[PDB]
Amino acid sequence: AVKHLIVLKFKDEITEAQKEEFFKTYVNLVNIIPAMKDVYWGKDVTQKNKEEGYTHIVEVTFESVETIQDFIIHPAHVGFGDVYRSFWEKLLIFDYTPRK
Amino acid sequence: AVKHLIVLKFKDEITEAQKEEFFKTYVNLVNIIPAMKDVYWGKDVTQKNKEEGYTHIVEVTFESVETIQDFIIHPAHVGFGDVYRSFWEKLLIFDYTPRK
Repeated sequence: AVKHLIVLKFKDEITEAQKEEFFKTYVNLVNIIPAMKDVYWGKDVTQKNKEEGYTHIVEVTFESVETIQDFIIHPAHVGFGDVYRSFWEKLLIFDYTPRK
Repeated sequence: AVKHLIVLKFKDEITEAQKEEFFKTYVNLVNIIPAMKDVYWGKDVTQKNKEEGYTHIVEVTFESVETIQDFIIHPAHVGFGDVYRSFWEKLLIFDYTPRK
């Protein structure tokens, strides 16, 4: 498996319904992009470094290196980013192969 | 289940043998915790985190937030920190319940 992980902070003006919209729309990409095997999001409860801002995590899982790239440049994923970038103040992106 | 997510940047001077030891030992560490369900680590291949610079991810699955908090002050985890904290330039920790 391979993973696409994002860590973000919303802009202060974003409403709670709009945060719900953000995650519901992202999660729904599994119904649009065949390459997506699983998707989860979460809100951090620990807040170890409040000064760093980040509050939420989204993790997407794929079968292989081939399918994740198909996801990255899918028009629906690109479109999501181009529109909903307006929602975040800070973003970290990771693409990687889980290992132990 | 709850995810314990670590995001880090190693100091520039840290060697590849040092990074190998770091992750081998952290995986050994979480395996002594009965509450641990899964662990993986990964190195980002995308490298779009700019000035932030985070390169590596560790994700541990635990039964509960309580088992995480106990884990954090367990002397083996405190000891891991004592020995290896000089390895990382930046580190973020998040704990969250995956949802869809």
